[PDB]
Amino acid sequence: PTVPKARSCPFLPPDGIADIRAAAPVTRATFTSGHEAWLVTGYEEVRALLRDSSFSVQVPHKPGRGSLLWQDEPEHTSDRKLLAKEFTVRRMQALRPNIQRIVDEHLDAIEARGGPVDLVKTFANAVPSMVISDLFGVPVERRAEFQDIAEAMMRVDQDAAATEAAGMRLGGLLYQLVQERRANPGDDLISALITTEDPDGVVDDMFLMNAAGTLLIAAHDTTACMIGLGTALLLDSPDQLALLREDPSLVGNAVEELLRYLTIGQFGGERVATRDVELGGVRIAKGEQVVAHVLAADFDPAFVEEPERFDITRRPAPHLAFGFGAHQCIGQQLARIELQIVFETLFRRLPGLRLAKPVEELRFRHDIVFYGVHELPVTWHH
Ligand code: HEM
Ligand SMILES: c1ccc(-c2cnc[nH]2)cc1
Repeated sequence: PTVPKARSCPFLPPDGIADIRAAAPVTRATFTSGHEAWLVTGYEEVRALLRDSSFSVQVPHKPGRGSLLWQDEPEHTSDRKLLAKEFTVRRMQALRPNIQRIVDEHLDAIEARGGPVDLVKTFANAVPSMVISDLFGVPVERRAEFQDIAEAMMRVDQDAAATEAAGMRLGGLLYQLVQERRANPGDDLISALITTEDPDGVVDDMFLMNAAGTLLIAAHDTTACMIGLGTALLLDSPDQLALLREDPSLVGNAVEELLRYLTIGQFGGERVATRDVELGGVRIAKGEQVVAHVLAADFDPAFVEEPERFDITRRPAPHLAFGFGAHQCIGQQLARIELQIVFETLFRRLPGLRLAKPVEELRFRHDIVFYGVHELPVTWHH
């Protein structure tokens, strides 16, 4: 029975998913090219699945060390403990000033051209990426290079040839970068990894490259998607945009509801048992595959009321946009501070911000290859 993918509203979960979940939060279904796993759609259930260490992870449709996202234990746990040791709350909080300066520079450029602009190119894709460039200690004069190579590999309208080329060049640049930090260390996170406590000498150029490239895809893709879709969604919900413009102290809460309303987690691991297990009272044989649908769980009417209303005033609750358990996003705190600053500054600084074109004209894609809006033409009052 094939999982509903089709959207009659581009901001909302696929129409079928609600009926499936109400029937069977845990249930058999047929996938992409599938093949044919357990679909988990309930909030309690997706939470009990991600939480249970007797499932292991697999790339969704190969690692390796320091990339975390698809590593099994024991090395996911030790690799994560290594990275987490320099990639910390303080290093993340410490980045606020950078994040405001980068967001101001990009709004500065946009005010210079005047509108309309495409917010996706000129801002949503460029900020996350430049914040990673700072985190990696990329100097001012190497920044254009770093944007271009990162943007290039992220670009999705090209033959397999050119895509693979642009990735290989990213790999190559990050290798070059790890070596420059070996030669001339500073404060960035790559320097601090090179000196981390490492008894089994696990942190080698390859571990740094895997970990740096994971951080950077997380920013350049997921965070970028989340700024373009959420802007789009807010510029298409006047009641909410009004609350936000009267009372910007609601930004942090609007950021939390944007994450619950839009997060799909296409990238987050198929689980597999390990051994037998009951989830939601349903018997999962070891090693059948399990797909956690976090969008569905975040729209489970047992988790929040009227889950399809987009309401920036909801009480805080723990949504699952950042996963849960062993693999829960180790960057959620940088994502929450970037999003907070991005949205507070964009709406203050571009009064009247609105779509340039009516909303049925935007083009979306909703898969693993790509998730969000291809361009976001906006204008505002000059
Ligand atoms: C921005 C919106 C983001 C969302 C919605 C998000 C979501 C997630 C999710 C749902 C997971 C777990 C996937 C799974 O369990 O199967 C995850 C993992 C991870 N995220 Fe993010 N993330 C975001 C931003 C970031 C940022 C900014 C970073 C770092 C710069 C980041 C770094 C990572 C890494 C390294 C993992 C794997 C961690 C592990 O497996 O232990 N994420 N992210
Ligand atoms: C590949 C690597 C990382 C990610 C990601 C992590 N957190 C958000 N996105 C997505 C794809």
